[PDB]
Amino acid sequence: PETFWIQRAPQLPGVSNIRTLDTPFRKNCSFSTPVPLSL
Amino acid sequence: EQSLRNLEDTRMNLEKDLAVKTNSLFINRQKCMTHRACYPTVLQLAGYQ
Amino acid sequence: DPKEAAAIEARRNREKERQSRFLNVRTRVMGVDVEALNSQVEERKLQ
Amino acid sequence: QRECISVHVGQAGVQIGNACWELYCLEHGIQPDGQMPSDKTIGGGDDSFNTFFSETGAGKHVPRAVFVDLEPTVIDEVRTGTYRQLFHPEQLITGKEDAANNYARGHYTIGKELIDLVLDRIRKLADQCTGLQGFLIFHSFGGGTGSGFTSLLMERLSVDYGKKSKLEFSIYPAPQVSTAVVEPYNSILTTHTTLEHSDCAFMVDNEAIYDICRRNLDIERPTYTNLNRLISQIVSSITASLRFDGALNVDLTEFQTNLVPYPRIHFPLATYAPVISAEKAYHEQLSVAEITNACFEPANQMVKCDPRHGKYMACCLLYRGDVVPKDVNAAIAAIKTKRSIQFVDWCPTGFKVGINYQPPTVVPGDLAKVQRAVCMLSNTTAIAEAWARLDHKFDLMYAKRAFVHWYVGEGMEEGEFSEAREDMAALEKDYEEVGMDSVE
Amino acid sequence: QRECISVHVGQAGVQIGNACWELYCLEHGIQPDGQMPDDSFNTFFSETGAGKHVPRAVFVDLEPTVIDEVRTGTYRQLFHPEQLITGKEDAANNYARGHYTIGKELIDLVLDRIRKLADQCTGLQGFLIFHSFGGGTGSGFTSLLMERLSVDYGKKSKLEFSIYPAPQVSTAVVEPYNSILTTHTTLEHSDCAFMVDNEAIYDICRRNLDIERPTYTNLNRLISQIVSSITASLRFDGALNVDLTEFQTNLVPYPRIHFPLATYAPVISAEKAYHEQLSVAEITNACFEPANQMVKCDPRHGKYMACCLLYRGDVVPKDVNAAIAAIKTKRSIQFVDWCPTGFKVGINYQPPTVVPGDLAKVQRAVCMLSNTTAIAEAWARLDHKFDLMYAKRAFVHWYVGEGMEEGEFSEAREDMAALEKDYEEVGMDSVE
Amino acid sequence: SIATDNLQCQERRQHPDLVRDWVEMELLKEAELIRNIQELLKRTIMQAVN
Amino acid sequence: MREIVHLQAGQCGNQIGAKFWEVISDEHGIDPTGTYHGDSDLQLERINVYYNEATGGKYVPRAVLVDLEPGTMDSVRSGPFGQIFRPDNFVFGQSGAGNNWAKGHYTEGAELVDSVLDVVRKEAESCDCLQGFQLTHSLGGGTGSGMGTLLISKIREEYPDRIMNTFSVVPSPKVSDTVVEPYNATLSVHQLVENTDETYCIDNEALYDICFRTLKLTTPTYGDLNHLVSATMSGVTTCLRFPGQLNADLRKLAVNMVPFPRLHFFMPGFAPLTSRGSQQYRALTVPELTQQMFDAKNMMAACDPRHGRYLTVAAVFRGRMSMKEVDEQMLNVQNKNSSYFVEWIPNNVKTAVCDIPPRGLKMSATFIGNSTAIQELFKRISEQFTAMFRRKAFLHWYTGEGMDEMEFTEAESNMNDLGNPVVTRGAC
Amino acid sequence: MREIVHLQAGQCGNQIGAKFWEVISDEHGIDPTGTYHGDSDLQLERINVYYNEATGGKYVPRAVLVDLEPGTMDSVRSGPFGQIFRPDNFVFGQSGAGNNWAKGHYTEGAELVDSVLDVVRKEAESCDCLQGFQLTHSLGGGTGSGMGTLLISKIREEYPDRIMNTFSVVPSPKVSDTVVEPYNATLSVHQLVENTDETYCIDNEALYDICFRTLKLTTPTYGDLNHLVSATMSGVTTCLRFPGQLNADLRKLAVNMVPFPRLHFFMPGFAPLTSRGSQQYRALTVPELTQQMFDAKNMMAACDPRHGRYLTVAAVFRGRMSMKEVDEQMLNVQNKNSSYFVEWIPNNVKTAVCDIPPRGLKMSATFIGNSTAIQELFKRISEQFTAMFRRKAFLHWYTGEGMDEMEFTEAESNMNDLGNPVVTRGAC
Ligand SMILES: Nc1nc2c(ncn2[C@@H]2O[C@H](COP(=O)(O)OP(=O)(O)OP(=O)(O)O)[C@@H](O)[C@H]2O)c(=O)[nH]1
Ligand SMILES: Nc1nc2c(ncn2[C@@H]2O[C@H](COP(=O)(O)OP(=O)(O)OP(=O)(O)O)[C@@H](O)[C@H]2O)c(=O)[nH]1
Ligand SMILES: Nc1nc2c(ncn2[C@@H]2O[C@H](COP(=O)(O)OP(=O)(O)O)[C@@H](O)[C@H]2O)c(=O)[nH]1
Ligand SMILES: Nc1nc2c(ncn2[C@@H]2O[C@H](COP(=O)(O)OP(=O)(O)O)[C@@H](O)[C@H]2O)c(=O)[nH]1
Repeated sequence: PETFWIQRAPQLPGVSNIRTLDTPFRKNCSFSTPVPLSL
Repeated sequence: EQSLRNLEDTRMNLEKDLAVKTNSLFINRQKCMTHRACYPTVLQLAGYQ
Repeated sequence: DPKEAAAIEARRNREKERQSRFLNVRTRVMGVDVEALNSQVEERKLQ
Repeated sequence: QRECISVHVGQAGVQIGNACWELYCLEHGIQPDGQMPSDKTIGGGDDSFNTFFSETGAGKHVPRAVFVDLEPTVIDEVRTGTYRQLFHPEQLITGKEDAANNYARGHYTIGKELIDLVLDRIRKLADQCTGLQGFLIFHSFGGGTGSGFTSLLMERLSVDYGKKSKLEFSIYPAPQVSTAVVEPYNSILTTHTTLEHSDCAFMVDNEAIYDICRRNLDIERPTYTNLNRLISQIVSSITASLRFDGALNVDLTEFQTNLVPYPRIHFPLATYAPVISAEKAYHEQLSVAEITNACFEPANQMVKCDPRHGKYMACCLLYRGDVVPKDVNAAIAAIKTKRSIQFVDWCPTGFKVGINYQPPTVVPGDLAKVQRAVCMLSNTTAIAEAWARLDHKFDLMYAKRAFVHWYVGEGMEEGEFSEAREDMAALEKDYEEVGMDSVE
Repeated sequence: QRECISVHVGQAGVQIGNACWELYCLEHGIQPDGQMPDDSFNTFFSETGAGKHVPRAVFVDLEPTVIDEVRTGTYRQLFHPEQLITGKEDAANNYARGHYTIGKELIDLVLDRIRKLADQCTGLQGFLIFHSFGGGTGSGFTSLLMERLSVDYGKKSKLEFSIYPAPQVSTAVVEPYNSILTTHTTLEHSDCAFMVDNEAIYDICRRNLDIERPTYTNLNRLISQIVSSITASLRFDGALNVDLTEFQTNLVPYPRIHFPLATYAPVISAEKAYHEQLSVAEITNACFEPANQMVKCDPRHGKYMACCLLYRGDVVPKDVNAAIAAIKTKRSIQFVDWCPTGFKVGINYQPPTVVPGDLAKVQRAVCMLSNTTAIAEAWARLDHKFDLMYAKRAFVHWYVGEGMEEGEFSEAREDMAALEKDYEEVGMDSVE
Repeated sequence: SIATDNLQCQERRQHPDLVRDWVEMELLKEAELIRNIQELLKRTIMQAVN
Repeated sequence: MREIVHLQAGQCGNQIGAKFWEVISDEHGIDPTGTYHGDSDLQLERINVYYNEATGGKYVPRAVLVDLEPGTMDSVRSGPFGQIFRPDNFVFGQSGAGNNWAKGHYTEGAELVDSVLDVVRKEAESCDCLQGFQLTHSLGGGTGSGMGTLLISKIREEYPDRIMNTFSVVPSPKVSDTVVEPYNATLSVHQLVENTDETYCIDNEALYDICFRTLKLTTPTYGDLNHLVSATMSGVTTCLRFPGQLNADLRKLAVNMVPFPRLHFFMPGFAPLTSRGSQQYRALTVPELTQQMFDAKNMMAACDPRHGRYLTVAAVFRGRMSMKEVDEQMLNVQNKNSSYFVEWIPNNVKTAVCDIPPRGLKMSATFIGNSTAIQELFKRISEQFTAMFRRKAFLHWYTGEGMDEMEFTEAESNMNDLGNPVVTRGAC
Repeated sequence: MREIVHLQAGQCGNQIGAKFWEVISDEHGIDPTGTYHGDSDLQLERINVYYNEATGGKYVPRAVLVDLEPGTMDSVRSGPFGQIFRPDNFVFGQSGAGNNWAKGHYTEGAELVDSVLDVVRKEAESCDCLQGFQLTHSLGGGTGSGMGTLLISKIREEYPDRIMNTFSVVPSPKVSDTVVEPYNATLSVHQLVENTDETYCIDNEALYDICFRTLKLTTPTYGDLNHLVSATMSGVTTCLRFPGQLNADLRKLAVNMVPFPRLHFFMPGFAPLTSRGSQQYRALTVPELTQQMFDAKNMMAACDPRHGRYLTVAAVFRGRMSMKEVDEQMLNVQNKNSSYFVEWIPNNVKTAVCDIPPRGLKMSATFIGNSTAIQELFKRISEQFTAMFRRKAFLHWYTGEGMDEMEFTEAESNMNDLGNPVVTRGAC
């Protein structure tokens, strides 16, 4: 669905890291990700 | 027996097309995206701004 | 004589896969040689 | 990190979970054999499957779920059909003798050959989760498995994981039409045993989905496939902010902090937005105000209980897709200015907004492509009439002790019916005491 | 120089041995002839200055048959024609016959061969004895053997992997008698009796490996994979390594409490493997679950006195450190108070080998040697049966005949009593 | 370099794959845009040094 | 040289301060990667107020980034100016806010506050003289209320002579994003009162009203709502960052605006604002600035100054301007509106002027107002708290985390004991 | 000319000192073959501390490698810097320690210390002026604690006027790789109290925590911990190996951290440590070094120094740096942290500076802390020792090797008699 969010997605406040390409609204919990529990 | 050989030809070229499609994934995915991933960023294209 | 002088070499090599396999966190933890495992299924099915 | 463990009890629970996991696999991209075809290179990216799927050696996303039934063939459909390679061979748990619409067989005699196995699988699933957010328990208030073994699961999981949250998604028996003669018995018994053990119990009545499938979906002959697919869409909406990101990331503890005003009152009504069948997407604008009003309309509820005969306590709106903050606050203002929607005088701010940027990806089937949806969980006291109809049926059957010999001779003592009825009546009395307005 | 004589005694022994020496042979690439098609093999294989690697073991059965198959098998040129000692008359399920009659005609040749194989060892670490508790030779001979070895090889370890009688199935009727009269042989003539039990392995194979119809081969391979982890640090290199003496120091709390229980972790079947991560956490947790233990006994009905996690594969200290922490925070696993630190860790590098059979190729794996008090259960069930017969004086005639006074029988029960009392009072919480 | 290598690589495929998809024309547009950047920057540096 | 330690708690505070750092790095010429590329030497003259110098000519913002949900830190790190903050300063915990003041104040919030204070002590003792602290949060909800007020208390106890500005987003009457906004606001205002020196109440009602009536946006969202708050954040701290005539820093605003220690709740405003259609019709001058500052359409709280007398007003102008216009317009406002100002403070309007305007703009001005009209903001929260508290609604988890009824009663009593002074000073 | 004989005992001590020899050889410019391939004369200026000259310019390390098992010798000889040691210094036995202090101290350990003493006597007599000895060992286990303390004792009465530095890996409460480790630790600390001159207590947990919250390494290995130990060793021996202003060798570190002859157990720290993704955010200077040293996260012992008072603190810097910038920071920590430093020792911080920094960096600084908080290790080991000793758990393996009850009792009592003064000086 083409939305206002998906247009302004790399500038929105509550958007995580866009590592993939189709949806910028995926979840990229890689920075948080405490160092003992990380791959 | 004619039906069996007809399905058999279908299986033949189905495996043909599957190998074709897999090598297309190999050339699109493994080569081009990995060579693309070293693209320089906005500041470097601006010229170290 | 070259044996003990090759035992060191042996270790060095066996200690050149650790700094690779182990290094990759997604291998040290979840590790499965799909190939070998796949064979075991096909073999068990033949059995 | 945000994991939730789903366990499905009974035939109703297993087929609901089948329709749920099909939607989960299409929402996250995992193919039926448990393989993501979009991370082979430029992987190490997405983590949104981590609340539903684990990750194993051969790139496989095993679901975090336990399917349990006391009787086979409903799991054998899963183990034979298109999802045999998705689920783990031991997570799917079967008995060998049916509970047979008997709470006594589901809780006292045939539950003990499988409760330790189910608890072992749940223990290993919770062990392979860093921070567990909740259990999602999919069952019914009808059959013997989905009543008795569900209640046994509530008892053992309250013993082992008493801090953790337990959300229930349960099929209520019909006030009018029904499908069995012991549904009131099992329903009252497991209502009594799960009131003190469910943190938030969502109720889904069958002919309400029948009516909204007849009206909104234009399907004159619907099927349990469509019913559990709509239930799947509702639960995909409720578990959406711990999957993707939005302006108002709203969690399960947020849901528990806004729905329930008191510990006993934990039964909300779920509604969904666009039940459109693609002959109706050419004519409805499906704006935020329209999808907000369709939730509060007393015809798209999934429990046959009119909210006009009740007072809303608090509601969480869960918006999904192209939703603007000005549109949602305009819709909420319109809802508050509307008079037919009554709110309790001891809750001025009775709304919680959650906004997610990930619109629903559809299953090929009934529901249409929409840029907007909202799941509206309202805690209302209008569920008391839905309680009261099965109380009338239960009293009408227990007046002269029909069907009691099965329950008694299987192993359950006689006083359970009396205490279930008494605790149910006390719960209703609590609903009226809370719903009356303040005069002091 | 880390040598380890392997005295396999009895049908059970020769058969558990077959599997053991097969895993051994493949592990250290050595063809069934004895010719490698660097020194990681001296622990079990001796080199006959020509490339021929003869096994360091002594297969012994008071009857032929069992061993004769190995002499006319594929592993026929590997074993030395003398290492495989065989008698000419079975011990007929009788501790007496195998300890005071037919065994007193083979013990001498066995001890000679053991010295011949204990002289070519620069530093014998310990002896590994694989016997059954419910047979003539298994009980009688092992009794005689271990007694004579005590007076001789005294300052050398004497580990004992045994098949304690089953807690329901059982294959013999005189089983209880033999198993109770072999108590004063694994209590005061052994250094760590690892007791296993077929019934349990059947379940471990019927629920984790999917082999619905386990035979004795699909069972010995597992006992062999376990013995390999307890003998790998003394073979292949690794990180935090741990030898025989070390395992004992950090497992046997007091002198008369050496009855550890074994539990291998990755017991999956190439098919259920794909649907599992198979990581150090999981492998650690498994070993600490009742339905995986190798002796029908619930470790929840007792307090852990110690535990030896011997990991092997691609495990890093970081992972063991973590898995141990999670197990040190589980209300179930309850440890004694007199053992604060209760986890001896061992991390080797060589991953488990695969002998065309069942268990899959696992990159990481773990064997646990814990001294739980939940072994009193097994030691109690058998005694119940032994007492249920030594009251009606059944079968006692055979024993008297083959040379043995009632006293023996009676005394034996009393000893197991002390043992049971001990392994039941060394856990009960302290009063002061 | 990335655009040229990707275009030369994607020029060959098997017979039932090689099409003028939604990849070829974006690669060509990227190459053209890179070129126009190149001569515009050459001209701008010339005016700058003048 | 003086410097300010910036703190941001909650999703609201994190996003608002993220836009604030975006705004102020635009002002100071700092690129996303942290280095400097600007045009004037008057930008690095006072860059050591918000940016710690690193190796290689890099400027890392001095900010402590606190939240209890481990997704808002991720969003801040992945935002526009995400690769500019210290990774060590991203302090968080894998837990839940649960929009609960008790869960933010007596739980894992108190288990995280020690690590947060360690980071704060690093950035506060990497100094020579620290002017104070600048915490951004939302009162309605968790983290920003719980962690925010707990951090407020411990930082005030540790450093007792430094200025402290808290930008608090306070719950809104007509629409509420969370149910327990009155509970959280009532429990948070009690800690706000007798700790902080300058509290700025920003309301979403007034933010959306500036978006609609003044700016005429089509789809206003949280980026623009936080942009409007970053307006006044930049406007207040400009005299100690850029030169001016008649400078006034944080303490010199606080002295002139806080007549009594209980009264420090302000209503911010920024007023060179106009819609894109009305942009070409403007006549940008100081009288137009005062006209937009002193109306009740630009002030960023849902409190009408027509319902209360102005105690103190401060005007921090930013541009090359005549001081004659500024002095005469601030006199003219006071003279033309006589009943809207208190009599016992003669000439209750303060003036500051900085020379350098915000980049791309000729001339700006920020407004701060301590008024009687901060009545309604605490009052509506008090009746909503009383309504939800008479019937014990949404409180069993509040007492399950370790509170008591008497703390709630004390919070309501202190809300009323804040309301009564601003009752009485509004009536001579 | 001064020099240090390096003893390494046990598996742990062997890989720890193997990493030490690697880091110091690649500091001083010696290749794996043993020749000098460097760039400055200062590398050869003080090479006669750790390297004995041999023929052809082939420097051999002055190390004695001691173990009771011949597998760790094979590992070290197969190491990267493995073909550099003398093979006669590879002293070992065809036996087993068994993780038994009694079997390391009253047995074949004492049968093999004759050869160990022969080699250390020849390496300590092919000299003209000896500084002392540097032994690396694990406090919990055998060999390094079993034969290690015996080696400490006999070399102590053979050389009573030379400094003895024992880098000991203290046990851990949360995760322990061995079971009889409190027995080994208590028995070994009994000799470590009144034999050596410097003790460096380096727990594994603190190294693991530095690898997580400071270095942010998802793969902390044994080599990564041993390198953190080795950097501290180089930091404490660097001033006699390289020139600088305010040099300080082992003896004038000792006279300043040892106020009373029993309070010589330290908690070390090396602190230009930073992650790969956060290195380029840093501002590595003397203040950042000072904060990184004095934080309670870069300690290499598992004791929080906020629970006790700092008796003495040494800071040995390496690099070209100002002197006022070091002195004012060493002042500022003492003046600001007033309750964490002992009052009766005024200015209890010693400053040492060397010019030559470690490779790949410009400024480093190692930390020596004589803290009151080291009582936590000894009380905790005593608690576990009492828990295992009140029931004679795992004690037959010691009484068989030849000990008896009152030696265990006397070791426990001497641990309490060490805990008592480090209690009295913690509260004056
Ligand atoms: N969505 C959905 N609901 C179902 C399904 N099957 C049954 N139900 C509902 O569940 C109620 C009774 O089914 P169950 O509670 O699952 O009965 P059961 O658990 O199989 O008990 P047994 O018949 O004894 O095995 C009926 O009133 C149905 O409305 C299903 O397959 N899908
Ligand atoms: N894996 C495996 N285990 C076996 C095999 N044969 C016997 N066992 C075990 O050994 C037990 C019986 O061994 P014993 O009764 O002691 O046989 P024995 O040692 O030859 O003694 P005798 O009967 O007197 O000849 C059985 O219960 C099995 O558990 C085998 O071939 N493979
Ligand atoms: N100005 C502004 N306000 C916001 C933004 N995001 C959220 N808010 C406000 O924050 C309030 C709720 O935040 P809260 O629940 O306290 O977040 P939490 O502190 O992380 O729990 C809502 O009422 C929103 O109006 C933003 O980006 N800008
Ligand atoms: N820093 C560091 N510590 C180690 C290393 N190797 C082992 N250790 C620690 O040493 C402890 C056990 O060593 P120990 O049993 O005493 O070895 P032993 O002296 O040969 O008996 C373990 O808990 C490890 O944490 C190493 O290479 N570096």
